[PDB]
Amino acid sequence: DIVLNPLGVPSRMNIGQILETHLGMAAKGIGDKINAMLKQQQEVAKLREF
Amino acid sequence: ARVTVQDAVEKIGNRFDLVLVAARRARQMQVGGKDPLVPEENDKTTVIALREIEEGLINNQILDVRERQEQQEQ
Amino acid sequence: FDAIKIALASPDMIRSWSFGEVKKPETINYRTFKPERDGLFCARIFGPVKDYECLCGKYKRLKHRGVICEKCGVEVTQTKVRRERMGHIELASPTAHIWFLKSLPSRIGLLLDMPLRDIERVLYFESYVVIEGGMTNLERQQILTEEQYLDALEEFGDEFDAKMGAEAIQALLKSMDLEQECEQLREELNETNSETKRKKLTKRIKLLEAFVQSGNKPEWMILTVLPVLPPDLRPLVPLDGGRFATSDLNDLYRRVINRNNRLKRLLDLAAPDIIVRNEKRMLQEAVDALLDNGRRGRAITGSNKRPLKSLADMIKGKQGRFRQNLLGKRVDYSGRSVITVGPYLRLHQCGLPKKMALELFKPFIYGKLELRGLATTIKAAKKMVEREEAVVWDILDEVIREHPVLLNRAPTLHRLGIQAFEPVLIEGKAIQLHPLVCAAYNADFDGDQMAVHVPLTLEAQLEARALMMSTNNILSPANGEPIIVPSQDVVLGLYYMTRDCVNAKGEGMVLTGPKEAERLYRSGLASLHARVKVRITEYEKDANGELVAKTSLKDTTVGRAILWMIVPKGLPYSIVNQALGKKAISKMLNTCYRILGLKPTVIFADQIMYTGFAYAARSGASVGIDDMVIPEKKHEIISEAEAEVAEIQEQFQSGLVTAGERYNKVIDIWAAANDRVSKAMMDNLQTETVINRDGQEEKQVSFNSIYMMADSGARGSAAQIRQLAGMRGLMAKPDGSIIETPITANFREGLNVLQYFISTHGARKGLADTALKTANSGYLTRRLVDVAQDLVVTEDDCGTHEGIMMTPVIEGGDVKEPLRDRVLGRVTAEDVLKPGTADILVPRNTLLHEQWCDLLEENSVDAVKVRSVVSCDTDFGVCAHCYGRDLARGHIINKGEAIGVIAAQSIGEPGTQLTMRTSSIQVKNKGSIKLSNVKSVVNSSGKLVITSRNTELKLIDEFGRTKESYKVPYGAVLAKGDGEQVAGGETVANWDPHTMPVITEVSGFVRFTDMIDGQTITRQTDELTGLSSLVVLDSAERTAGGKDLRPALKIVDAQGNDVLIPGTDMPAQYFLPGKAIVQLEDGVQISSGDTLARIPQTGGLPRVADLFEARRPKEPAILAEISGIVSFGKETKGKRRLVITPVDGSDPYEEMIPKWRQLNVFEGERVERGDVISDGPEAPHDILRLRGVHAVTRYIVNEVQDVYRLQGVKINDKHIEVIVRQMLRKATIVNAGSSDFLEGEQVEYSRVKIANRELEANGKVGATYSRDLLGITKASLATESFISAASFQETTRVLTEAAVAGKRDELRGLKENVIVGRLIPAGTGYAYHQD
Amino acid sequence: HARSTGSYSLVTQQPLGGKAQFGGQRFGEMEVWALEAYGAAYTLQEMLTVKSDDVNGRTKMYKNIVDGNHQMEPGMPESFNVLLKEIRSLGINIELED
Amino acid sequence: GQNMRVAFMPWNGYNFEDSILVSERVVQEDRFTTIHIQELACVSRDTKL
DNA sequence: GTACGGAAAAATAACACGGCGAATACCC
DNA sequence: GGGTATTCGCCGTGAATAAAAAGGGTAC
RNA sequence: GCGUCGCAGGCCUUUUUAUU
RNA sequence: CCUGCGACGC
Ligand SMILES: [Mg+2]
Ligand SMILES: [Zn+2]
Ligand SMILES: [Zn+2]
Repeated sequence: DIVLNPLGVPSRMNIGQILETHLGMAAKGIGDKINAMLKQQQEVAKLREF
Repeated sequence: ARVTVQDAVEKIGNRFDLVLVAARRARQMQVGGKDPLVPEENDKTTVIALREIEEGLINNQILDVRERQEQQEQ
Repeated sequence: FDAIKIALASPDMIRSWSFGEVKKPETINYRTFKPERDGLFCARIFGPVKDYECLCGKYKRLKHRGVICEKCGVEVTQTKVRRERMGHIELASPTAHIWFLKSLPSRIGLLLDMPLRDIERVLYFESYVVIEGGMTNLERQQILTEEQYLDALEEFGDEFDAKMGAEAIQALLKSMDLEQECEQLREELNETNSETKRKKLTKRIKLLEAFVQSGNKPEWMILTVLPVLPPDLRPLVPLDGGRFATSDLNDLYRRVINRNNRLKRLLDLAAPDIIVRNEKRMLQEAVDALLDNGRRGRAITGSNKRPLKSLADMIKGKQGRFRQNLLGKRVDYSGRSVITVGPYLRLHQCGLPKKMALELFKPFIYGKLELRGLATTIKAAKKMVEREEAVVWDILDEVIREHPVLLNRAPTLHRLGIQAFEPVLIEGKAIQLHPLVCAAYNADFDGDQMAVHVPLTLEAQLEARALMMSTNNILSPANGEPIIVPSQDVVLGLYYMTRDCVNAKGEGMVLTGPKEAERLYRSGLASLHARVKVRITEYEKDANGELVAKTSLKDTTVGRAILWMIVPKGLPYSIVNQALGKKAISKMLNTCYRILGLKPTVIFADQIMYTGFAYAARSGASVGIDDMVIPEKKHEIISEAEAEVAEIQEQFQSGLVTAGERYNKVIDIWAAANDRVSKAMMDNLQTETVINRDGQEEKQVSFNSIYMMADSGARGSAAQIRQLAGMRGLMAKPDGSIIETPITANFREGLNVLQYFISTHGARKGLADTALKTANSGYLTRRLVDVAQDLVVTEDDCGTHEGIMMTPVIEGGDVKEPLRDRVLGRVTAEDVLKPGTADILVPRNTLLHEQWCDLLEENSVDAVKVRSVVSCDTDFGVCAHCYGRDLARGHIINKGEAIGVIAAQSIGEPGTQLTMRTSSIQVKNKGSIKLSNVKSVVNSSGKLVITSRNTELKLIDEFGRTKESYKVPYGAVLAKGDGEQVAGGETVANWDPHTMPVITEVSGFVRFTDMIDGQTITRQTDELTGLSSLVVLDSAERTAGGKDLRPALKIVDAQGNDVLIPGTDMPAQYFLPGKAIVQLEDGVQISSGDTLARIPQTGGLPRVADLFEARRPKEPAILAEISGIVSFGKETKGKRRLVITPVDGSDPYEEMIPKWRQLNVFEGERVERGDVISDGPEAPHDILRLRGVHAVTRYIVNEVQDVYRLQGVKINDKHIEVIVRQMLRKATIVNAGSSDFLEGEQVEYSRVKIANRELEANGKVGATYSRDLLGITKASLATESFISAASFQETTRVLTEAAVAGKRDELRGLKENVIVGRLIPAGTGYAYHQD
Repeated sequence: HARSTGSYSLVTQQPLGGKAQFGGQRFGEMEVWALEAYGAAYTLQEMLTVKSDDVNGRTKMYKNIVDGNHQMEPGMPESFNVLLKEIRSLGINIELED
Repeated sequence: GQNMRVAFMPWNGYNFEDSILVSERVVQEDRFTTIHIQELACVSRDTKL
């Protein structure tokens, strides 16, 4: 959706945006796994243990 | 089009009288309606005057003797 | 028109200005909008309220023009005459003007020779004054009290006259002859020996001559008739509710008119004196509040608790008529929008929105629609534009193709902030800016806005195309460096493309050209970093203009061959075969502009930006958590550092070292640990590669994105990588000290709360410094512009021989600028001779380009005398030979360029990068020393001592030039002589600090003369067995019986006779100053060099602001004004007496020195004019009045460049010399012979030069002058032009002096032509003024 | 924001300020210094007289641009006349001599 | 605010100094559309005549 | 609800630096 | 009592623009 | 291609926020 | 005096 420039990361020292990027990618991966489990007909026990 | 004007600066002495000579040449085409020497290609009188400076067909002495011949004609 | 003339206004002139008299205080009715009969808003005085209609009626027509009605008497004319007609107020009592009374120095107090307090008591009805008492005890001007007037009345009833108020001041100013008083003041000035009395007498004589030469009268200061403002300049605006709100000037005029009417009504009824005195006092206070509210007393406030605006508040200040309505105005045909980036644009064009271009080009589209015939009526063309039809966009595209626009940012620090571009019609509401001009504009794309402007005339379009085009401004006029340097993305793409690795796809194949390299890269058969063999065809123009081609097989990569298609023919291949960083591309563009020219350089920069933006996207560089690696040896270095801190703390706990040494050792070991961490991190980040060529590993340069972005110079430096990967290190405090506990973590791992709270101090300090520097920077830039606005190049060669000597500056550590960076682009004053033979190497009037610099650098030349701006003999301007080059083009400076404005904009621009918050020498290399200005004597041990005050220690290498320069004190010894050389790295000079010894020149018997115990010397026994010495008592706390008893050590021989010094006939005695501890008792044979007596002891932007203002330091270094022998005198319990006795002439000199300051000068020495007495910062006035103009010029230039060199700022020396020349423009007359000048007045330098030249041409004697130095504020006010002095600062006193002097002000400059609105004498306006 | 022509003030005949009043941009002192640093004398004279102050000058300039002529008359700014009338009201005689 | 898929790479100089490249699907989904409400008054006062 | 606009309480308020001129105190 | 010569007041100065409110006469 | 009639507008000071 | 609006004459 958005293409940013990595040139401002060594000069302006804000490394927390890259950690927020990685953590949001992991959170979206967990959310897409939950959505892929909910899109197909799955039971309650496997979803609960996941 | 005229991106750089270095060939116009190389003809006359400095860059300040270039503006006055090109303005005196450009006012003859828009107000007086005089036909230019260089064939125009979708250009205004500023670019035509700068090209006439660049080709060497227009300077201060040429405009002076042309105004003198116009005063002697009429 | 001609020059501007300002003088005093007679009451007849005020009555001639007026058209009527205002008598009622009311302005206008509240229920009816019609004006009053006779008021501040009138119809029969100032003019009608509507166009060609009267007030009563029946004359609202056009045939009746200028007629006078019989009902109300209103002239039927236009409404435009209402903003120019004035009125007058006939005051019943005279009033004093507050400008000629309260503005120091007082014009009434200096003319009447009276203090200001007595005139304030007389004017405000608090004291009496006698006027022409006659044959009485009272004099002509005496200050009487309330009771003394009654005593003088009851004692001398007849032949007496005493008045109180402004009538007494008017009678004193009226009954006074100027010529007789001026002649009496001259005859009193001839019999004058005092200093300050002479100053006051010359000031009063100059004021009297100013009143005599001007046509004004001294009694015109007392106001009799008071003029008013036109009503359109102070209107009554309507409100929505219906109530008409009043202004400040209308309220003050209403108050003055009401008080004058009350005074007239009270004077009609014959009131006693007590009430009418208070009424006249209230009228005086009302007039003073109307003229200047705030000077005398308290400023009156109405309904807002704020001081009201007077007639003087609209002229001075930031909201005055000069700085808000004349120097800076709001213009038409302009816009403003947020800027964006356009990658597809060229260097000469920009992206303009259609919605802004349709509005900014309305009458051009109207004229084209009326010419084409699509709209005959202008309303039809307006409706066609407002409807936005199809042909309207075609007309707009037709009228925009070759019509430039002026793009401008909000902070305009220099001339590159307003550049011209060609508009490209884009869709949107943002302006597309070229990426290459962002370095010149200093504007990124995080929310910045820029303003656009549209030229209309042909001259303005030609000035935008020829002078203000972005393709014409590629070199900065401050230093000559380019401004089209590539930014981070372009250098990142050109760094990634031009690299190599030891093993890739397609390595080791022979290529026939760059087209095959591009084909193999775009086909996917060869990598971008692969060592191949490409057959290139490079051209070289080493012949007479023509280009020669050659063909050979090069060992290069694939990406460099692709970039070789961008490089033109004239450039060689050795500039592209390496890894392109940032300075490599900068010197590539420099070489292209140097060899080829200007026209291919624009296309080269555009194609470089295009290929950089194309090849930065194909890489895919990105930051991550794995790119910032952690050194594996960081934890063990932190462990050894903590173990060393624990060992130092355990050593401190036992009591072996102090707290300061413990803190210093902790700071040093933590700095060593931080350096080891940074070294290990840089060693881990350099290679980071184990790649196989065929089967075995091989190290290479890392392809990490952080290292590639930090090594190529795109963004970030080594300190950023140290703070991101290694430890942050030591951090400072707000108090200034350094915390002993550093930050042992980085931004990659988790910081704690304390390490963040420590760094918040430095972050807040940097933010506050950045926020508070900008006002001082803008003030300094404004002062430099207003002090250097009238320096235009007017000639070519004045024919002078003066000039400064250019030498490379040496401080003691290393050199900073060589001779080439200081001599390039300057015309020499004298012929530079060869060091071997006295033949002429280069003529004088030669512009030294790079070839002359290369010819001078090989002949070992250090001193080149060049022509300077301050040493030019051109009246009212400079010439083209004393300035040098243009610093933006290759030719000489043209005739008509404003060199002062570019100098002030070059100095004032990097002010935002400065700061605002507050025993032995060692040589560097091997070379022979050069000892200059040294007087020595050979001792018995073989050393070399110094018997002089100042001594220059310079180092001369084998080439014959000066590389180093040191300074040695008075008492010191040298390890080696002047003949032998230094091997390098050893101590040459060594001396003990905090001591001031005395060294003798002869060796003999020492005797004690005038030394008695108990009075002038104290024999104390120290508790240690080593120290048993004699102390000489100071001459302040001694008794009264020994004031003239001064000790001295006479040196005799063993036979008792007095030996003499070879060269003179004085004894070799050495007196003892106060607090001088001698060694022991006399009776020992000393050597030549012995130790006899023991005498113990803001930088950045405020530094430049104090240097340019010629400010005196807090502790100035006192110098010797006249040469001769130093001698001390009898002190008067305060400052210490000193006197310099010459050798041939008399002694008209006596000065005092404060006794608390340290003086490194003994009793009897030999000093000259220029030597110092104490140690400290010097003042430029003493350097000007003692050494000369060139010495203080070099001092100011070096002191400014030493501040500007610490921050890495490159500013040429001629821009400082412009301000140095503008600082010294006046002169002080010493002996005026056959001239119209006075004795001690200040005139201009060019005026006294013209006067002396005319007196020499007429065969008469000239005048002797002395040049004085003034600051950037004082030189802007002490100018012959009163308009430029009033518009800058202090409008009230400048207008007061121009009124009492009667100054006639010719324009002759830029700022005066800005105010009146005509062509300035610079650029095309200079040629217009010449034609 | 963009503007060719519009409303003017009463005391000083200058364009207004602000987007809501349809005003124009301000050509401050630093822009005047940057224009003086060039050789652009006609552009500064057009910015100071025709585009800002001179009523007759700006009407003749509008009629010349509509007719098709790029020529201006300098004239006299109204703010200088306001300054002369305000200094002259303080009892000081200042006038242009010829 | 909103959270979207992001990438850190140069794209043809369209993220040159601080610029941001936004896709068209962010505009089509209308996830950054804001509503702004103004106020226009009409005061009817009592006056003469 | 029309009409003089001032000065004394106000339970007022209160910057750092620099240059120039006047009151005044040292020194014979 | 003349000539200095430190003190102490006082005035002038302190960057550049866009939006959004609030108030334009209070007393006896 | 202009002129006549009617309507609306041209401000000042202070405070706050934001940007460069 | 200048802008914008509505109307009318030759
Ligand atoms: Mg920004
Ligand atoms: Zn009438
Ligand atoms: Zn010269």
